[PDB]
Amino acid sequence: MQDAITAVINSADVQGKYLDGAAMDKLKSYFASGELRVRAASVISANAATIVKEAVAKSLLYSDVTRPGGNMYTTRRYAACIRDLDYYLRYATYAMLAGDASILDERVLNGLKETYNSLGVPISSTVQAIQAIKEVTASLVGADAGKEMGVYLDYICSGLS
Amino acid sequence: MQDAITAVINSADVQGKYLDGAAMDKLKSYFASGELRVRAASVISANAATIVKEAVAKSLLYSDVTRPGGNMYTTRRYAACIRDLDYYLRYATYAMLAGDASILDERVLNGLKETYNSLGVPISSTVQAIQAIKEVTASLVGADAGKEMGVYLDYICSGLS
Amino acid sequence: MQDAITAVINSADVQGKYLDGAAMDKLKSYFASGELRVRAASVISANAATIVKEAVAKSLLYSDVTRPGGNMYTTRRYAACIRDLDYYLRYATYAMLAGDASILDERVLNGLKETYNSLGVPISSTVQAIQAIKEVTASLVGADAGKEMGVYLDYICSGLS
Amino acid sequence: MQDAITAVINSADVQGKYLDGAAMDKLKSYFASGELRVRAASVISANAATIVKEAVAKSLLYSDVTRPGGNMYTTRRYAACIRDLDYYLRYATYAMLAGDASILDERVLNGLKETYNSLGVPISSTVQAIQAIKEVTASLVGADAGKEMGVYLDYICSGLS
Amino acid sequence: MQDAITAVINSADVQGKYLDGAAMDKLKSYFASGELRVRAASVISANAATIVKEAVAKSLLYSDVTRPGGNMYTTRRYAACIRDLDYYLRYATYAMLAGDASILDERVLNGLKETYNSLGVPISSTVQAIQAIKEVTASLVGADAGKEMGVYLDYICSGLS
Amino acid sequence: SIVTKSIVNADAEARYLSPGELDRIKAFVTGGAARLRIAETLTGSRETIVKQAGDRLFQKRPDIVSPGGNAYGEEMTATCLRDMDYYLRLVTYGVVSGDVTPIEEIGLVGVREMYRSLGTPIEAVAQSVREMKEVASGLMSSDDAAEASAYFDFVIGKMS
Amino acid sequence: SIVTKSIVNADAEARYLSPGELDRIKAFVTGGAARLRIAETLTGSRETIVKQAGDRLFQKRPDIVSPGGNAYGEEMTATCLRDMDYYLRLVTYGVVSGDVTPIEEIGLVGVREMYRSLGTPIEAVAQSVREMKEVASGLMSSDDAAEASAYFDFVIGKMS
Amino acid sequence: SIVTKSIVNADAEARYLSPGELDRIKAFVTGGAARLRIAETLTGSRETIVKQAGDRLFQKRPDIVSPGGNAYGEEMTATCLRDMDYYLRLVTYGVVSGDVTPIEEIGLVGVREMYRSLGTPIEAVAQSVREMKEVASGLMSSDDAAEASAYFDFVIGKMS
Amino acid sequence: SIVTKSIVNADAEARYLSPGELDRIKAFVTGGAARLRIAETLTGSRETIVKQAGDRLFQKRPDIVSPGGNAYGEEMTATCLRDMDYYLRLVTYGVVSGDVTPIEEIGLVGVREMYRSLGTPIEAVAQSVREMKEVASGLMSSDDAAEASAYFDFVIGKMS
Amino acid sequence: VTPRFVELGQVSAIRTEPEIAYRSNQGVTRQRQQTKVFKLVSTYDKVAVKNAIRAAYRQVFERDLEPYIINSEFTALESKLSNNEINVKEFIEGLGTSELYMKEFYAPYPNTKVIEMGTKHFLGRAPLNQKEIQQYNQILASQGLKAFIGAMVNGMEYLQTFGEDTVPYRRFPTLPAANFPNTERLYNKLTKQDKELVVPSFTPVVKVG
Ligand SMILES: *[C@@H](C)[C@H]1/C(=C/c2[nH]c(/C=C3N=C(/C=C4\NC(=O)C(CC)=C4C)C(C)=C\3CCC(=O)O)c(CCC(=O)O)c2C)NC(=O)[C@@H]1C
Ligand SMILES: *[C@@H](C)[C@H]1/C(=C/c2[nH]c(/C=C3N=C(/C=C4\NC(=O)C(CC)=C4C)C(C)=C\3CCC(=O)O)c(CCC(=O)O)c2C)NC(=O)[C@@H]1C
Ligand SMILES: *[C@@H](C)[C@H]1/C(=C/c2[nH]c(/C=C3N=C(/C=C4\NC(=O)C(CC)=C4C)C(C)=C\3CCC(=O)O)c(CCC(=O)O)c2C)NC(=O)[C@@H]1C
Ligand SMILES: *[C@@H](C)[C@H]1/C(=C/c2[nH]c(/C=C3N=C(/C=C4\NC(=O)C(CC)=C4C)C(C)=C\3CCC(=O)O)c(CCC(=O)O)c2C)NC(=O)[C@@H]1C
Ligand SMILES: *[C@H](C)[C@H]1/C(=C/c2[nH]c(/C=C3N=C(/C=C4\NC(=O)C(CC)=C4C)C(C)=C\3CCC(=O)O)c(CCC(=O)O)c2C)NC(=O)[C@@H]1C
Ligand SMILES: *[C@H](C)[C@H]1/C(=C/c2[nH]c(/C=C3N=C(/C=C4\NC(=O)C(CC)=C4C)C(C)=C\3CCC(=O)O)c(CCC(=O)O)c2C)NC(=O)[C@@H]1C
Ligand SMILES: *[C@H](C)[C@H]1/C(=C/c2[nH]c(/C=C3N=C(/C=C4\NC(=O)C(CC)=C4C)C(C)=C\3CCC(=O)O)c(CCC(=O)O)c2C)NC(=O)[C@@H]1C
Ligand SMILES: *[C@H](C)[C@H]1/C(=C/c2[nH]c(/C=C3N=C(/C=C4\NC(=O)C(CC)=C4C)C(C)=C\3CCC(=O)O)c(CCC(=O)O)c2C)NC(=O)[C@@H]1C
Ligand SMILES: *[C@H](C)[C@H]1/C(=C/c2[nH]c(/C=C3N=C(/C=C4\NC(=O)C(CC)=C4C)C(C)=C\3CCC(=O)O)c(CCC(=O)O)c2C)NC(=O)[C@@H]1C
Repeated sequence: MQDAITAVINSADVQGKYLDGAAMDKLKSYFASGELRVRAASVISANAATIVKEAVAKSLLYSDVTRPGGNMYTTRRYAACIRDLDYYLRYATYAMLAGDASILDERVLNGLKETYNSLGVPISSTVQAIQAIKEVTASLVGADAGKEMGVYLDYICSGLS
Repeated sequence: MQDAITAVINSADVQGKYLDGAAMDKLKSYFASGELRVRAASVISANAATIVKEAVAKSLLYSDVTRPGGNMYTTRRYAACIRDLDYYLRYATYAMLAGDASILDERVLNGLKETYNSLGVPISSTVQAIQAIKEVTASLVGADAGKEMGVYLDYICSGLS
Repeated sequence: MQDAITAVINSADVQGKYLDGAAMDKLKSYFASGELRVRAASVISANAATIVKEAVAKSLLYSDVTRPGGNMYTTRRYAACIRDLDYYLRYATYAMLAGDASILDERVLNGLKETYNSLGVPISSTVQAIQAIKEVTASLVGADAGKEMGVYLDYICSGLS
Repeated sequence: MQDAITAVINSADVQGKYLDGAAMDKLKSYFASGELRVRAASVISANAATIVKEAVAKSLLYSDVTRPGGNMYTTRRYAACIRDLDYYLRYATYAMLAGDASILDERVLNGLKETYNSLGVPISSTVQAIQAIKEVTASLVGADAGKEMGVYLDYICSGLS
Repeated sequence: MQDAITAVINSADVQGKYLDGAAMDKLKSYFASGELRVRAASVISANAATIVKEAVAKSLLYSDVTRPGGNMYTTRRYAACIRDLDYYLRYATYAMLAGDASILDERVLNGLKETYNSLGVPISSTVQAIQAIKEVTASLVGADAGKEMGVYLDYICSGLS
Repeated sequence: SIVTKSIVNADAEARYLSPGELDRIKAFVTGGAARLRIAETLTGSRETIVKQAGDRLFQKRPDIVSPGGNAYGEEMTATCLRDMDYYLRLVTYGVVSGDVTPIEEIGLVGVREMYRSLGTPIEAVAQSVREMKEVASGLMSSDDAAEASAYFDFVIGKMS
Repeated sequence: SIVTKSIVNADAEARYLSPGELDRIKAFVTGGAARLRIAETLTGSRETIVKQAGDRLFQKRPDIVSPGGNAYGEEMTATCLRDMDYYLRLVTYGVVSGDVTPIEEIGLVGVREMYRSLGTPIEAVAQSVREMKEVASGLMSSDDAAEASAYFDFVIGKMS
Repeated sequence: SIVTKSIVNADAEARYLSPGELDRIKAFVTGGAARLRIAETLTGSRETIVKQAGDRLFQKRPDIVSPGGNAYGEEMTATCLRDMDYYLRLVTYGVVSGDVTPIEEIGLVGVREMYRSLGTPIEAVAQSVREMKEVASGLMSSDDAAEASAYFDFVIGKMS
Repeated sequence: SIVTKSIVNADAEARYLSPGELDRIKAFVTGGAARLRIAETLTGSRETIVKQAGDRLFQKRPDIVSPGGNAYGEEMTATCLRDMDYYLRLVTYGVVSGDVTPIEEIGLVGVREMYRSLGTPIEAVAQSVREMKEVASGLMSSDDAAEASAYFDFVIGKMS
Repeated sequence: VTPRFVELGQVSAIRTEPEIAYRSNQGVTRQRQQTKVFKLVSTYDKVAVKNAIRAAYRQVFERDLEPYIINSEFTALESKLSNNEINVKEFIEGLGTSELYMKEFYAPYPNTKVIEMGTKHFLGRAPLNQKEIQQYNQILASQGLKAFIGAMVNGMEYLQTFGEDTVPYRRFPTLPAANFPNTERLYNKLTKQDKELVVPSFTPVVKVG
């Protein structure tokens, strides 16, 4: 896992080259975005417990998934579902702080797709749930920070896609 | 794992409904099985090492398998095969008490064929030994309870082979 | 594992007979070769650290692996290469002293191919390094004594090939 | 296989939408690159035999592979490598002209790994020959055409690695 | 842990002096006694189980200890006592081989006395059993070896007493 | 199911079924007729039992339906009664199995996460299932009501 | 084998074989003529050695041949003779290899489990091995007798 | 980078970053401008800095470049300066990242083993890094000189 | 000692020493005479060996005795010669014990940290150990020199 | 003319984006360094104790045990650990010999898979060789589950690697052979990801007898 700064450093190290103008411009872009990312992180850790509530309420409540026979019935399944949403929210916030999708490749999306397939859980409904949490987080974190959160959430969906 | 009672409970839970007569009669059947299966389990646990003893004595014993070159050769491999027979007897009586063979698939047949192939264990000799323990247990517990013991042991053989 | 003495023992024990004249002669042949094997092993152990030096120098140094971004860049990775070459030399010495190429299969080649493939280690580059090991040791322990080390390093290469 | 022009089409059609501004801009970018792509493809086709000859001269010739016993020995095998390098160059040209490296993993990389493993082909030696071809073509087609050709050849090598 | 050689080395090193004539003489004495120590250790390892058998039978069986109300009552306590005696004999043999009683010091005595005090184990009965083991093992190893073996067993008794 | 964790406990110790567990299975199989009777009596009387339990729950603690409550919506009351039905089915399954395996393994593990996510107080549903126990004992035979109230006590205490 | 044992010990510490280990292998290979002669002698008198050992064992431990004993008929005495032959062969293998790892790997690890599954008194098996040791010592030189008796005593100790 | 360390600590603790971690990242971002200025100053004088560092190192340790030494030939001295360029590039990476993590990860783990394998005196490499630090500080502000000398001293200490 | 190592290995598996271990112990006690002869040879000429090795190392490494070096001054050089005597004594202990455990326990654990605290070039210590090695090998038999070479090389490698 | 050392350190070719992505993560994953090791240095800081307990839950069970419990059933163990009456090793062993652990990683798997999961959770890597698998098999068959985790945790390897105060964590062993790839396969798949055996049994190179 590497953030934007460490990603740039590793990319420069791959060619054995110093930080050229692109290196400094990307670094300054990340430094400018750091203020927004930190404030959005504070705001999202503010409501990480509550945000997933309306994220699932408008996504996976009173539907075929929650009822018996659905893959979200039974307290273990609902608890694992809310915990999965919490994991996605926390790790996407981690990526937003780091400003890189590297963490999601190995710590979230690595083995998640076939894990869900073996579990039999509906991947498409998870996709819509992550979209719903996308709008929910965009509502609280703002537009630009909302877009930064949404790009990572869409990356999670695409990996789970 | 799961028994016949839990099997019916899961089947009624998938529909998210109460137990009906169509499950009522099948629970009556298992309850009527009852003392027969539990007599059988007690008697099987009685001389637990015995059935393994004469079963190995009549099928694999005094044969090329126990001779040099055969996979039953050497004291370590002898103990390993005997321990495998104890596994098979214990899990078969487990299934008989529970009334479902899923525990075997959940505990016995999972990877047993592949692990034996990696170890180069003769599958045919093991299946014959399990048939031996089947007939020994049938002679030791009676016809009916011997019949459930035989069906579970034959399921073990079919999954293994 | 296995060696020449254990090789003869297993050959006699697979069919269960004692040691006949042929096994006796094979054991005497191994004992005759034991002097050369012990001398070569002692010489290689004395110069084991030195050999990998010029082996890497004439086969891996100043090449694409060593440049930045190469798999042998990142000095931790250089030390990993030195350690792996030392392991190869030590286990080849083990096989030479034992006289059987069985230790390599169950202690070196076991998962090494998949290890390097998962790690992205250049297999042909490692093969060339082991070949350089063979040439260097052949010029250090003599031709006849170096023949066995060449045989076992070649076994390692073929398993890794 | 997929190219830069149909890549946008599939990307837009997976969600079922039409071609928006982003897709239009991607198509215009590919059409702008088409000039250099066509020129590079024509120049490479004109000089394919000489390119593969020069790549073989500076990467494979006068080495262990070409010596007797080596995989380059047995002139049928040398012609097989000439044919393989011609295939790699031609399919890299196909991918460069297409703008997407999907033909590489669909008509070249599909099954190549176990092919070379079964044939005992030096994978790293072939990779080195591919970088030699990349360097030769980059010094003949220019900087940007060489850029794209090196990108696709390195994709082929990474598939090999 | 320390043996005669290490004991002499440490005794010389604490004063920071080289091995003098007395240390040389002690090392020579230990080397001379090494043959007898090895023979006694081999004999004891050949009949350790029988030694414990006979010592327990002559010193503990059919006494107030083995009867109900004694410490050795119940199969669990009997097995614990037998294991204790076996470990006593084995560690005494280790000390006899090493020529020093330190291994008894930090592998048999530290915590043993107050452990027996906490569990109420009779120290006097244990001492009598160890004396029985002493004479039984003397009867096997001859007077010369039995002197050293009983010296170490009496050291164990004195520490435990 | 008594037999399911009996066998699980035996397997965890790598031993056959002990005489005590065997005898417990003996008594369970011999007395399963009463358990099936209780299953039928709970299945048949579902509507009245849930109705009276919910009404007494509402009358004891109006805050569940008071302004700002999690059940102020007319639909929220029906959702709560659906929860009542779910727990009643769980109790029926447990009394059928002779053991509390299905209650915990259908509607108990992680219920606190359930209610923190949905905001429903745990004590409120505990009181609701207490009312269920009370009305069931009212409608049930005394000896049968003993075991039914025992399982209701289990669910209320463990979920409390 | 001594080479295998030393190699395993060195590999455990992740180091090349020490000079003492190399000296041990060199001495073993140099002296291998005596070990090969010992194995040849043991294999040569195998029939008489096993016959005398079993005969002396049977009057030494009549229970194994007594009614109710494990080996009552001539058929079971055949199994006793076969087991004693296996152990003599294992002793010869250890003698030639110079180390007890072949013996332990072939017929010592889990031997108690085998003789428990067969009902055989392991103590009497140890006694039979001891009788074979005595009869072998009667058919060898003092130093050769001691060299064979080392592995015989190892087998006896592990058995008992 | 402090960002990656904070993320790793949070993930290992399975929590969002605490307020203090957020302030630490905030101050890191604020000082990123000065850190980038320092990195640009170091990068702009790479060739010069390596020239004086190598010249002063060879003045202090003439044996390494003398005949028979590790760095005798012109190619060997070029390889010395290549290693020196590598280490200064790593120092620039660390200054950009604000922590010595990239320096340790790419060029400080197992460096002792590498230079022992190559026969290069590790103390001489540390002296070369010290010359690097001195010459770089000679052309930087005092505060920036100290900020870069922190990473330079970290590399020197790890080499020593 | 090899006896201590064998006892530790046996206690690790909770088994009596195998016949191979007893044979190795017997060989070690037989060779104890040669071990003691080598130890006496090393101890008799300890002062001359230490003095010659110190002079040779000073000739190779004048910096340590150069101004500003660790060993500058008569007392500092005397302390270094005392350290050389200490390591020669440790080598003698390893020779008599037949292994390297006493050397590792006394003067090879934490030696790097200790000398880094003292500001001593560890490479200079390794070179001094080497010089002591050649000095001892010159005045001692070929086989004795080879046997002591193992301990000297172990000390040198631990230094380096 | 460019300086010679620049050319020596200069990388050949252009090093396009695909090679950058491939070679940025080339060898062992950065998770070997991008992880935290929990040591209960002092018992006076209750927050640190709770963090260590949660880490132990996440390690042994691979997850936080929120959606898998009725209540906190390890409360007594947590109190004893926070009271400095037991070590972190004792807490880990108690978590191993708990009904929750048996329900999770013992009930739904064969004893070979049980050995795999136990070695992956407490020891931190995959089983070394066939002898270890055999030994754990006899332990499981003769004494059940509790003796298995007891033998693993109280072994010399656990004390030398994790000790009495360090929570177990995923390891990256070099030796023995195939231990590293087996451990990588064990830890590269999520909990309940799939059911086949990553290391069913080491195929013997030599068939003794
Ligand atoms: C002069 C008499 C003729 C001539 C020969 C020539 N050959 C090469 C180079 C190579 N020749 C071979 C041939 C073989 N390799 C094989 O494995 C087999 C038998 C199975 C054959 C026949 C190869 C592979 C090479 C190149 C690789 C290598 O040399 O190892 C050269 C040099 C070419 C160059 O540019 O280096 C020459 C001169 N050439 C003529 O014009 C004459 C007819
Ligand atoms: C007779 C057909 C079987 C038989 C029995 C047998 N036992 C012994 C000796 C002992 N048995 C015990 C066992 C216990 N003592 C206890 O207090 C309890 C706790 C519940 C048990 C289980 C003991 C301790 C002894 C030793 C003497 C003593 O009690 O202190 C013998 C004689 C052994 C001897 O050498 O004297 C015999 C014969 N043996 C068989 O072969 C039959 C199967
Ligand atoms: C009324 C006095 C009580 C109450 C009820 C209540 N429940 C919900 C919502 C839900 N309850 C569940 C319950 C379960 N799911 C299961 O799988 C199981 C059995 C295994 C149970 C018991 C679920 C899934 C939901 C959501 C969807 C649904 O309604 O079925 C609400 C709504 C609260 C909200 O904000 O959504 C209410 C009011 N609440 C209380 O306070 C009382 C204890
Ligand atoms: C003079 C400054 C010192 C010196 C240097 C020296 N180094 C080599 C050879 C190599 N140096 C390296 C170094 C690295 N590899 C990495 O990945 C990194 C971290 C980013 C570093 C610093 C390597 C890999 C080599 C060998 C491979 C190669 O050179 O490409 C030499 C030449 C060795 C030879 O035998 O050719 C020299 C001279 N040597 C000294 O004595 C000075 C202290
Ligand atoms: C919720 C949006 C959907 C849903 C969830 C659900 N998940 C599980 C089970 C698991 N979920 C995971 C996923 C992860 N665990 C991790 O540590 C991480 C790393 C970032 C992830 C992504 C795993 C591993 C499991 C299996 C183990 C477990 O029990 O948690 C379940 C239960 C599955 C079961 O059979 O019990 C459920 C219900 N279900 C839906 O229908 C939603 C769309
Ligand atoms: C006996 C019927 C046949 C036979 C068997 C044999 N098995 C082994 C080794 C193992 N057997 C198992 C099996 C299991 N482990 C489990 O957990 C389960 C379910 C609970 C099963 C079925 C395993 C894992 C091993 C390897 C580890 C061990 O020894 O415990 C051997 C020895 C293999 C070897 O040499 O390594 C043998 C010989 N042999 C026969 O001849 C019979 C036909
Ligand atoms: C037998 C000669 C006497 C006897 C034995 C006895 N011991 C125990 C319990 C323990 N004994 C020990 C001993 C040791 N631990 C060590 O590390 C060493 C060195 C190897 C020794 C000697 C320990 C630790 C225990 C407790 C733990 C355990 O038992 O495993 C008992 C059990 C007492 C009880 O009530 O449980 C007994 C009976 N008893 C006699 O009467 C003999 C004189
Ligand atoms: C004779 C003095 C003792 C005795 C012997 C006895 N053994 C058996 C049966 C078997 N014994 C073995 C032995 C071995 N298997 C191995 O792999 C090894 C070498 C590594 C040995 C020594 C075996 C294999 C069998 C089974 C038969 C077969 O060949 O497959 C019996 C028969 C028991 C029965 O009831 O059938 C007997 C009698 N019994 C005693 O009482 C003496 C102490
Ligand atoms: C060096 C010339 C080539 C090369 C090798 C390389 N390997 C690793 C890492 C590991 N190597 C192994 C191999 C083994 N472990 C064993 O037990 C055995 C038997 C003795 C073998 C062969 C393992 C397990 C690893 C991973 C664990 C570890 O690194 O300690 C690396 C470094 C990987 C990293 O991330 O640091 C390297 C560089 N790579 C090349 O490019 C050369 C051709």
